[PDB]
Amino acid sequence: NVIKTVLTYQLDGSNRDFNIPFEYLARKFVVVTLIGVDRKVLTINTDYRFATRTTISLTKAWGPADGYTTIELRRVTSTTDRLVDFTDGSILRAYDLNVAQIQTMHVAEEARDLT
Amino acid sequence: IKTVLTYQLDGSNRDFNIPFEYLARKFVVVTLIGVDRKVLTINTDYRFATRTTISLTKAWGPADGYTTIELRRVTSTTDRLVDFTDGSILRAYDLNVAQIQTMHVAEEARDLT
Amino acid sequence: IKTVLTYQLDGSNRDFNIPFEYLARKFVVVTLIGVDRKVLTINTDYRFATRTTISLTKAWGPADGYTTIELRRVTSTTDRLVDFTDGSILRAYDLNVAQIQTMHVAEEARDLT
Amino acid sequence: NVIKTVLTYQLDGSNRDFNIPFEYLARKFVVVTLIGVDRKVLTINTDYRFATRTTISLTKAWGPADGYTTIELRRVTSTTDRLVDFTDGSILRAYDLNVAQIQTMHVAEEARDLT
Amino acid sequence: ALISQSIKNLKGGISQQPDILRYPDQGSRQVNGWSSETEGLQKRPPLVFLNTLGDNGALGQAPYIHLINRDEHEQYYAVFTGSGIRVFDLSGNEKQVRY
Amino acid sequence: SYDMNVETAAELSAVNDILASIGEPPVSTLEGDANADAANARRILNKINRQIQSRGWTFNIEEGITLLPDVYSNLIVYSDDYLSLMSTSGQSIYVNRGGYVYDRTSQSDRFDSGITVNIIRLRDYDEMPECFRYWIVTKASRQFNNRFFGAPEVEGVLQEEEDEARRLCMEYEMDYGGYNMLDGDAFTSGLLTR
Amino acid sequence: MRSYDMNVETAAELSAVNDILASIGEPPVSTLEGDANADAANARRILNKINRQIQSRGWTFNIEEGITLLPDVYSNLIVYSDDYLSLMSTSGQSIYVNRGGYVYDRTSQSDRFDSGITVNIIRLRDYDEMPECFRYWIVTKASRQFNNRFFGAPEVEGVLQEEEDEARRLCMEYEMDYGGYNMLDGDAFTSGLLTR
Amino acid sequence: MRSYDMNVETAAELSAVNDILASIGEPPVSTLEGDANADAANARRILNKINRQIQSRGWTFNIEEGITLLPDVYSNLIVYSDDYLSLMSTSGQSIYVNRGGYVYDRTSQSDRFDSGITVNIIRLRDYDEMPECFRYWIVTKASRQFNNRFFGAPEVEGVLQEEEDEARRLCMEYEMDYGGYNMLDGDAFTSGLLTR
Amino acid sequence: ENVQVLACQSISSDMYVILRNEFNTFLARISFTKNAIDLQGEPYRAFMDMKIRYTIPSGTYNDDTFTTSIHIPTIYGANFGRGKITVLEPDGKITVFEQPTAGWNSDPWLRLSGNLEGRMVYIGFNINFVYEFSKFLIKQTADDGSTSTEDIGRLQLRRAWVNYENSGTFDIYVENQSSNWKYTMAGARLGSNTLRAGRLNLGTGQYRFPVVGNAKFNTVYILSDETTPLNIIGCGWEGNYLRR
Repeated sequence: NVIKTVLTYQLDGSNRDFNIPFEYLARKFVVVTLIGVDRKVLTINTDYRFATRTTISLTKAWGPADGYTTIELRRVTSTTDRLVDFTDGSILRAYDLNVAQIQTMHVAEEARDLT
Repeated sequence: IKTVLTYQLDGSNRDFNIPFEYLARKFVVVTLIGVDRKVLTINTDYRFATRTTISLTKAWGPADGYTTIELRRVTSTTDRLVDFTDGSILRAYDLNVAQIQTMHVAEEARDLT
Repeated sequence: IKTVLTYQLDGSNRDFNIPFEYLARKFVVVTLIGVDRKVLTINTDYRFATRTTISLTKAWGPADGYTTIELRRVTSTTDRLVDFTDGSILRAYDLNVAQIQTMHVAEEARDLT
Repeated sequence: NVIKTVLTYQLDGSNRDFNIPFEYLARKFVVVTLIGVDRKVLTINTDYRFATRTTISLTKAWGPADGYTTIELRRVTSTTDRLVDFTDGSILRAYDLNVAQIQTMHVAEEARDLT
Repeated sequence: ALISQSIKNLKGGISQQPDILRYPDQGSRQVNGWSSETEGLQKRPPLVFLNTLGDNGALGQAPYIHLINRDEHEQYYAVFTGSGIRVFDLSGNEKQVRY
Repeated sequence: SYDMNVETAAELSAVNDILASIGEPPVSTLEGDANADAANARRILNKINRQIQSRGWTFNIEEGITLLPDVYSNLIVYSDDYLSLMSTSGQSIYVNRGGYVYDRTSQSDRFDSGITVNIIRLRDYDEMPECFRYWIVTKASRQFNNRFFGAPEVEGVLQEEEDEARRLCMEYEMDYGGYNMLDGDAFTSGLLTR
Repeated sequence: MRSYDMNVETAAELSAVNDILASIGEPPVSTLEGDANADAANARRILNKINRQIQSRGWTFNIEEGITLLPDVYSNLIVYSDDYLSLMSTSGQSIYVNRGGYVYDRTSQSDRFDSGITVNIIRLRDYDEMPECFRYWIVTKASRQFNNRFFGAPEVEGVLQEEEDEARRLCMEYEMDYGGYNMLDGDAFTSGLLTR
Repeated sequence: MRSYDMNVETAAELSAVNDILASIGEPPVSTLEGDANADAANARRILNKINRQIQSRGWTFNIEEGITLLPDVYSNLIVYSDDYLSLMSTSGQSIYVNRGGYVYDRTSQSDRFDSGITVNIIRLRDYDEMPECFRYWIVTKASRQFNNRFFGAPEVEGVLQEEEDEARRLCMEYEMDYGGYNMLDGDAFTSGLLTR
Repeated sequence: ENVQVLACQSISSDMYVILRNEFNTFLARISFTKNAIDLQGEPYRAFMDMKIRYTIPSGTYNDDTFTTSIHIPTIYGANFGRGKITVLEPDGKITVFEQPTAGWNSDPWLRLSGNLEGRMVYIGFNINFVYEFSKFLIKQTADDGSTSTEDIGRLQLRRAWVNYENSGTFDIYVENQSSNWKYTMAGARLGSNTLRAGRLNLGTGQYRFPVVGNAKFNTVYILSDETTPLNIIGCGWEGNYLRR
């Protein structure tokens, strides 16, 4: 019943760092947007940055002002692009096989959670 | 063929090749030019993707006037790459690099004239 | 004796005495000065009458504006008369010329300064 | 930029001992001259001695007297004379080889510093 | 346990067997190597040059070569081209054959 | 002629002492074809050199040096050079988070106008006192045989030598520091004034 | 817990693995990515668990005082991920425990939180992003286990145990210098007493 | 550092090398120059290292009090060569450190000096130019290492250990006699108290 | 490479073999005599893979460029393919010339330096004598010809040594799973009596090289090219070997 991939944090004023509980295959998959007026998806280059693997730092201190009441953190896993590709010469490794299994596992998370 | 040469930036170019042969990465010394003679830490500021090509690692820029980069090879005369110690096997390698170092040091001094 | 020297052209003076020692003929380079630097081929443009003296075959005179003839010894740093291999003996003659070849390059630098 | 081979010490009165930082192949290569009136090159026999490999002692007290304000200590390496010569009967050792390159490297030091 | 061992033979030779199953002194491979009796591993003898027989195609593509040893002064090859014969002395000189 | 003042390369000579600690013949050069013992000795020498500096010595700690952020990013870089990073007075606040200086108390990695800290910065094998240079070599020599090729009697002596070497470096720092419990210290000095 | 290869290689981690491999006697490895070396893979596994353990012990820089954990407004329950090595209340008695991966208030018998909580969390860091004094202790401890597990040599084992005790001593010495704890004024109780 | 063969042979050094060689059991060598003996070359390398170390420890004759180091007037920075074993200020707190081979004032963050500085320096000397009492300690320590490195014999190792301990005792005994330190009048603090 | 051996045939003491290059067909003998040198002069019976006692003609040397140039098709029958040619003086001196991209076909001149006006040099190729030692494991020979390896346990081998007699330079490649090492053994050593200048420099000795690893994953193979005999009269290694 719990929605693991999608979760929203109340801004409660100037809170710079937010925790992302879900595991993500790439920093491009995690998408962050403010909520309260419009769904404004933030750019990764300047607007927000991953201070650590599990923590995002937002540059400006939003809060209720800017009519943005809350922040929305979710991951969308790209279907077309595959993180792992297999070639004859390359050595098979645990990293390569785990990514292949878990990527299509991630995509099923969004479908179940959005339902 | 000359050890001393200068590349104009010619836009935000990360990569510049060095024609002169060199022994160690430390020997090659590089300075940004255009406003004042600025020395930079070669290892941290530049990454050698190849031996000849240095990397500004981002678009240093003609902006701000740093539109000139100087390529110099100064092989340290005080620190000898190979010095012979008694009890060590004499080789062709160590004799060759010993000669090419002092010939590099002499060549750099000659070009400085 | 300076490794680099320029001689007054003195009109149609074919031959000129070079006092500095040189390991090889190809190291000695002949240039004409007065309008621009001109490099002359070793065998067609000039001829070595002896080891000590050099004579210009074509007698490029005070004409076209060239007023002086410059004679300097440049020892190539890339080209080495003797090289060391892991096999083989290390004859004393080879070790001496390697010493003096790199000495010649350094001596050229000091004279220019 | 720094001139290693050539360096000058202010006399600051009567000082007997002066330290030579540069390494030298032979004591004849190190040349000492007073500065302030004329370049007076000192004789090694009587005018100045060493008493130490890195220190030279000067007999008389120049100081501000005789118009010699400072002392000049530089090393000039003779190109024509070679410290090490190789013969067929001779055994190669570390001494003979190391002198071969480093004497040449000292000559290039002077040319670079004089520029 | 500071265990060490030394081998004196190396007569051995290349073994394709597993290193466990290999005898001591076998060795994974040797090229241009001569394992000469009591003497140790050696470079093969130097193959000194004698006169060139001819062009690359002078002999057959796949010829039959039979050394002839008649006399201490007369030694020969009877090399058979795909069509025809050529006969050289060991000195390299070619002795013409008439059919 | 023995009037010469030529000195050999210190970094290679330090490696040779590590090799000679067991009796191995000295190596003529470091750069060139890969050599296991030369590569092992050189790595341990830098490993041990980094350790000894990290401990903290009066010459090593740089007092009150300012670290300035990038003007646009407002972030300070906690480079691998910085062996230690502590605040000047006490209860040091700055830590490392993602390679950048992070102020745990204020929970902000963005600073302006710079910060004042006490930094231990890496130095070469040279630029270290002779007391410490011997300690690094004799510490690396003991580490060399323990790890790679073990000689029981060598480790016994090298253990004794390292303790003696450690003691001497402490006497150096104590002599270098010249610490005074009456006037030098922060607390009692104010009390003594009358 | 994550796979060892998942951590990106850095110069610090390359030297740490080389130091661990040297313990049993293996030669140093040039690069960590794209290698078939089984021992190098193990050294990273031993390094990661020792790194995680040494961080688990409360250290001044490691412990974060009074940080705020924000719950999802829709879900109303906080996530207690494996990244949090320790979760303790700021006051004397800690009331937060793990129930199904979510922060659970044992005294309240409720895992649904509103407006967030203030806690002291020890959060895991890489082998880098660690104080240098602690890097040698992590390596020295990891060397002992790596030697013990794979090639147990009594001679090197005794030296490493002595080295670990010295390494632990320096790390405590680091903490006392880092902490700068004051028993008169830094003390919570004594500070109120010194009021005059 | 410097090469072993660089140093000129003297009768003092010839006997020292002979003594180091005898520790293993090698016969004495007649002359040092022009020999192919590998052991003789090592004994000089071990002797020079121990010579530098024993000098590095502060001794009264070794330490030079308040000597003036003069900078190059053009360069303005003093040279901190490897011959300088120790560099300390005459006062309590030493402010001079090495940066790039030049004397660096850490408190001033400047390596450019004018008019010179007064410091305490330990300067390296040959094996000769050394007190006789110290020569046997240098040899005794060197033979201990030379035996250890090349031919490690436990029987001779134990004997050399007590020989070195006695050698150190005599050298300290020499230092106390040489110093002539007075705790009443030679002492800096106590002398000012004794005035009447 | 690209060389086909048409037939090797042996007289009682020596074997005469003919082999074709992609341009030519040659005749050459391999002589199995124990110590005797193959050619007059020839200081130490060089291993040059094609030996000729060449005398350099007077027309070869020129002064405008210092290099004395020799034409390969004249010294041999005609042009060769790919290989490294060594020129060996009447004394020990050796000059090795790297194989050009065209491969001695487009560039058939080999240029020595100095006035080798009429010298008795020896000109020949190189041989790549490779020997791989196989793994270093505990091997006990028992029951008159049966060797059993102690598979149980892990061996951390510390180092190895190779004994050589009257041998010159050679390289001992050590290749672990990750990296590789060379350990070239060239000369007598700097303080040695033997290294005397102008002397033939090859002699008997033991070479000890550090080989470290699992005793099961690192390959130690010796090889040499530099035209000098190599006689290996022993091998060994040292290890720790805790059994588990």
